[PDB]
Amino acid sequence: KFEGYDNE
Amino acid sequence: KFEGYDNE
Amino acid sequence: SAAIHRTQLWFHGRISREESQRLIGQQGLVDGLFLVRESQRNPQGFVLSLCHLQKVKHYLILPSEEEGRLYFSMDDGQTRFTDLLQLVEFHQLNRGILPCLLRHCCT
Amino acid sequence: QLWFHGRISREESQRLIGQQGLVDGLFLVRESQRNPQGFVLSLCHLQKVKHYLILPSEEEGRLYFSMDDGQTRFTDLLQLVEFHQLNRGILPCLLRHCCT
Ligand SMILES: [Cl-]
Ligand SMILES: [Cl-]
Ligand SMILES: [Cl-]
Repeated sequence: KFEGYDNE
Repeated sequence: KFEGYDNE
Repeated sequence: SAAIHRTQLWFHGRISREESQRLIGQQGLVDGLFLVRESQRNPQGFVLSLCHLQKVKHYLILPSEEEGRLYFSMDDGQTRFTDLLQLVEFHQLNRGILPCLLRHCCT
Repeated sequence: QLWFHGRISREESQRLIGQQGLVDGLFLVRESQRNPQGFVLSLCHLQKVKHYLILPSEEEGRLYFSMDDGQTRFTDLLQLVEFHQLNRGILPCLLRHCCT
């Protein structure tokens, strides 16, 4: 996870 | 899987 | 810089997130429409901007080093690529962590 | 390129890999003699040679190669090999050394 991005 | 091969 | 991804039609340089969203919106908002851009502040990092279900999502791509070899990843090293071209070519056929395939270069 | 050995047999692939050391990650790709439209990735792991079938497939008119019935798809054998030099996938180890 990366804050402000859609990675999951 | 495939008979005779090591794919798993 | 003269990295190979700079020869690719999906690479748009240092455009902003809002810019990428306008550019993708102007080209139809078609599913799988995508581009790759440089992060405005992450050293050597990139962002994959992708359209799916009329919504534009953004996936951070970060560099990392394993021993002395560099690789790029969107998932903290679960899936690793030597360069952005290998990452993009993989995700044209495999969804991976993405909600759909990369289908059309936004240009 | 240098990892592709054409239409050699399984026993020959094992002899070639043994002759070069039986090192983990040593591999070659050969045309399958028992599946003419397929290929075999022959790989050394833990001082043992294993063989993985690569089969072609079509979805929506798009051709691809896969070792796991389309869960992971590749446009060509080079892309499959390059992916597995960094990612294990279904393989027990990474592809590290090309077998001459
Ligand atoms: Cl968030
Ligand atoms: Cl923003
Ligand atoms: Cl065989």
